[PDB]
Amino acid sequence: REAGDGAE
Amino acid sequence: SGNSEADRQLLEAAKAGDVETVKKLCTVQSVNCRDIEGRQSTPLHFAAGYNRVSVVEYLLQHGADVHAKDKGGLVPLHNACSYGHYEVAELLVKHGAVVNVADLWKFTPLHEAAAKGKYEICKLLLQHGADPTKKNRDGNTPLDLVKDGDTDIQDLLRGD
Ligand SMILES: *Cn1cc(CCCc2cn(C*)nn2)nn1
Repeated sequence: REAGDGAE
Repeated sequence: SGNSEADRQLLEAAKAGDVETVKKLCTVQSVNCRDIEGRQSTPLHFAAGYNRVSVVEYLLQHGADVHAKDKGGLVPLHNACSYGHYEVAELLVKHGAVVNVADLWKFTPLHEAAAKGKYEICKLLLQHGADPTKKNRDGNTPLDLVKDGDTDIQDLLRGD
């Protein structure tokens, strides 16, 4: 399950 | 094409948080365009994931689609919750985002916020009826995804 676009 | 380069620059501006460039380039064609070479994200997905509050606010006021799904079924609210961006999550909910939306794996925004341990986002989602007992396709509820070490969030999701 790959992450959506963004960053913490 | 004219539209394709402009779409690209708009997606880039949304990721970068450059609201003046976003305003310059936002058209009916571009506002909900998809990032065809990536994961089919819209400008709003990018603005949400990268914590670009002013851009989110601009996009929401100019017709951006809060319900748009990326190739994995993620909506912008999922990106906000998985990356821990509270103001964005709040804005999206205030503009009609459905807190119980599920991606292709049946993960909801609360599964994401619970795993990340973000108190204020978990509270926002719970106050708008997010279900802490909903199983994803691993059989895990959002309460199950709370890190075992994270007692404060466990308590919050238990509710009652
Ligand atoms: C699914 N997924 C990917 C990531 C991190 C991707 C790289 C990154 C982005 N930002 C701000 N910091 N690191 N998390 N979840």
